[PDB]
Amino acid sequence: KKFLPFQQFGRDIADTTDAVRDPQTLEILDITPCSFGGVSVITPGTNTSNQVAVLYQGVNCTEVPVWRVYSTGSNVFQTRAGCLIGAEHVNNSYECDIPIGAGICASYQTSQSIIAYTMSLGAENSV
Amino acid sequence: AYSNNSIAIPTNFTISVTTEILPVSMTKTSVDCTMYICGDSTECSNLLLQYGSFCTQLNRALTGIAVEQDKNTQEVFAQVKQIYKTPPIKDFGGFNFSQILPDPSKPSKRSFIEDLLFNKVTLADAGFIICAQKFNGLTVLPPLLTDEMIAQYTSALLAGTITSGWTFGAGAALQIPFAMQMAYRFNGIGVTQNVLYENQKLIANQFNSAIGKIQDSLSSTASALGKLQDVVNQNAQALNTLVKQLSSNFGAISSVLNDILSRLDPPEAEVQIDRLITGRLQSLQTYVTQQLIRAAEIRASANLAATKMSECVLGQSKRVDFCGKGYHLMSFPQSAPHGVVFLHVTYVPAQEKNFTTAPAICHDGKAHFPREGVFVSNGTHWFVTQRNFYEPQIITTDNTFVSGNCDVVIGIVNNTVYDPLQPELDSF
Amino acid sequence: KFNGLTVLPPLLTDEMIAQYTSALLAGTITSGWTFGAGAALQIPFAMQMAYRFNGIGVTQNVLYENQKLIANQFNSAIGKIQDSLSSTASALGKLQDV
Amino acid sequence: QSLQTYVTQQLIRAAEIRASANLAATKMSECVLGQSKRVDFCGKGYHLM
Amino acid sequence: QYGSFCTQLNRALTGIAVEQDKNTQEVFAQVKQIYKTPPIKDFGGFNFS
Ligand SMILES: *[C@@H]1O[C@H](CO)[C@@H](O[C@H]2O[C@H](CO)[C@@H](O)[C@H](O)[C@@H]2O)[C@H](O)[C@H]1NC(C)=O
Ligand SMILES: *[C@@H]1O[C@H](CO)[C@@H](O)[C@H](O)[C@H]1NC(C)=O
Ligand SMILES: *[C@@H]1O[C@H](CO)[C@@H](O)[C@H](O)[C@H]1NC(C)=O
Ligand SMILES: *[C@@H]1O[C@H](CO)[C@@H](O)[C@H](O)[C@H]1NC(C)=O
Ligand SMILES: *[C@@H]1O[C@H](CO)[C@@H](O)[C@H](O)[C@H]1NC(C)=O
Ligand SMILES: *[C@@H]1O[C@H](CO)[C@@H](O)[C@H](O)[C@H]1NC(C)=O
Ligand SMILES: *[C@@H]1O[C@H](CO)[C@@H](O)[C@H](O)[C@H]1NC(C)=O
Ligand SMILES: *[C@@H]1O[C@H](CO)[C@@H](O)[C@H](O)[C@H]1NC(C)=O
Repeated sequence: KKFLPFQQFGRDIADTTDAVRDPQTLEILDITPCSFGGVSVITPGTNTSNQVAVLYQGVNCTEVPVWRVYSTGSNVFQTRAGCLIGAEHVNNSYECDIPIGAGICASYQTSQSIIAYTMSLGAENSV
Repeated sequence: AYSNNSIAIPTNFTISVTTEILPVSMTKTSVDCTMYICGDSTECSNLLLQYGSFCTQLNRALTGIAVEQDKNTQEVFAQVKQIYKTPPIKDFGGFNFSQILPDPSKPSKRSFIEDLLFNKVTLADAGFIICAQKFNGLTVLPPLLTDEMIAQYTSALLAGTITSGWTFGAGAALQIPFAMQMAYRFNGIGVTQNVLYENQKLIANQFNSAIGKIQDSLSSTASALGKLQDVVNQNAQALNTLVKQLSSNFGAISSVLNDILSRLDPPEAEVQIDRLITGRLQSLQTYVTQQLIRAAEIRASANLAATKMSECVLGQSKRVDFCGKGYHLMSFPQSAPHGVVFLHVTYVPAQEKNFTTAPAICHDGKAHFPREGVFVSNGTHWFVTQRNFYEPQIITTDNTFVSGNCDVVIGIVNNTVYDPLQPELDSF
Repeated sequence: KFNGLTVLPPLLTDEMIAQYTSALLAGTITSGWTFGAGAALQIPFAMQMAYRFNGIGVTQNVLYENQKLIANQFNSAIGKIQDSLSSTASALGKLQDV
Repeated sequence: QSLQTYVTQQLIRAAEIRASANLAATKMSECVLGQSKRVDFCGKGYHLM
Repeated sequence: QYGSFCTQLNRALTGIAVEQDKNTQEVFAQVKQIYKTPPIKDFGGFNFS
């Protein structure tokens, strides 16, 4: 950004500062808030198993760690909805069971495990 | 020009295509309560803990709305359990569907008109719907069905409709040539079917021209999609004012929590922080209430759209003005950002004339009524025609039926009814 | 109106709504249902009622031979409606409540 | 606070009235400008006009 | 010092006020011309007076 000589700060549409000028050396710094989001637990009923998967939504999981075991446990799979931990990626496509989002569903199947796949709209047919 | 022995009957027709636009869903959004009200300040949180479960109620409400949106979309679009596809040969009897069928020459397999619709909608704010996170505890969630799956559903519906008729909505798709399907569609609105087979390419040309004019009217005019645009506008505006309410005083000393904390003692900063948290809580509640009301409106619109998809597309409707103005023939769907667009194809008459009429005909002391049609006279002779297209025929005993004598009907005329068996017996 | 409680007048007066309604009535009784699909086409009234009868499943035969009976019944029903409105006041509740 | 309560209730009432208006428009389109087969939509019996 | 509460209230009430006119227009204005009946009331024996 190209400040004028007499300007110091920089503001946004909603009046939130997003750029500053270093007082000692005259340069421009852009400010970005560090990440946040909610945590989601994907589980089949406790009647079936005590195993779960965790979704950190809206976070690029190059920095997930910051219970910890489900922070580097058995995988870190990146999806458009966030980082999924504890579930294994398959290549088949079935009907949706538990909706995760952005086109990704998850289910519990085979020695059992939790799988995440891309939902399928239906069979193909040519008339 | 009313009168009690005068009727007007059309002589030509016109095929018209019109558009209808409906919203279906809106943006899912979630809000963090403790971070919005006062973030990074522990002292404030201990004060906030004295109000109980307000934040939980807010979160539950927003989650309910978020789920209902995906429910709406699935109700509207997912009405077929197979994915049909059109054959590679395009012998459709003269009609030209090239402008609504998919185009595999694109990263997303959308048709021409869908591309126009997706380019007309513009959003003023940037990055308010891979990053999605707002300044203060505000987040937007992605929908469950990408924009590339909805296009597949629409393509399946179109292919099924143009290859199988209305039989794929009641069971298993059964194929049928397009010309015969259109003949049945005319038969459904009271016009004999030999009116199509003898006027086929005229109808094809009219249909093609109508589609062309639709393309122009979409690509030139700008204010077609207002209904879809104002939804985005309202959502952006509400979010904007929410964020903007963080720079007010509400009666306290300053709007920055750190300045109140770092200028007073804890026995006085409390009386200021309380005012601040009260104001911000009130703002949040106002936001969620307005969102609930808007969600109700959108749900009503989505239900209407689902009904139209069920009855105009998968069949042929008799309800007047439900599926466009005129006599309904058929309809086609298209997708658009946050909504759906229907193209209705309908029938309108033209070139009416003047004839004199009568309710019955006393032939031989017997009253003859028309089986299906109406009696007309061109000035000297009497014919019997169908009610929706001028086509006269001789009056015989096969298209009329007898009931009683002819001294009770008001306005009965004399004329001869020719008997087909009479010459077969006389020439014999 | 004392602290800011203003009320605005409607865009369509009560003398335009009546004219719209009269237009609808005249179209209906002079042209049938044809004016809701295109240009209005005229047809005698008795024949239009014959078409409607044929629509509900009864032969048109039945109307032409009982025309004046039906006319009398229709007129009497209209008269009864007029009396019932002119007598009782609790008929329009759903409006008054608003 | 009083104003807020008032406007909220007015919004809800307006939604109700809009629903009623849509129903009236549909009745005008279907019962008047045509002849209906939907049962009990335009009165009890077989509809004539 | 309370922010933008009054603008919100005014905006809501104005929205309702416009919606009313939309309702009335949608219900009644479904015809394109203004028809009228002839002066000779020969309607087959019925009465619409
Ligand atoms: C339609 O009904 C009217 C209703 O009154 C009848 O004509 C009346 O005309 C006056 C009142 O306007 C009254 O003194 C007469 O005795 C009639 O009842 C009539 O049944 C019919 N109108 C016509 C013109 O036939
Ligand atoms: C799916 O198959 C492709 C090959 O077509 C392969 O590259 C990819 O790794 C597979 N995905 C998984 C999750 O095994
Ligand atoms: C309508 O019927 C009456 C009844 O006899 C008749 O006098 C009149 O001529 C008819 N209409 C016309 C335009 O002739
Ligand atoms: C019907 O209209 C078309 C043009 O729209 C015209 O070519 C045709 O001749 C008309 N029908 C008759 C019978 O003239
Ligand atoms: C359908 O219309 C397009 C648009 O002009 C045209 O290019 C195409 O050739 C038409 N279809 C056929 C089979 O000619
Ligand atoms: C039928 O005759 C009337 C009486 O003159 C006339 O006004 C009307 O225009 C005629 N119909 C048509 C379609 O021209
Ligand atoms: C139509 O009317 C004219 C006028 O006299 C008549 O000559 C002709 O025969 C009538 N139409 C037919 C098919 O006869
Ligand atoms: C022909 O119709 C007239 C009515 O204008 C009627 O008086 C006459 O009796 C009818 N013909 C015969 C042979 O009766």
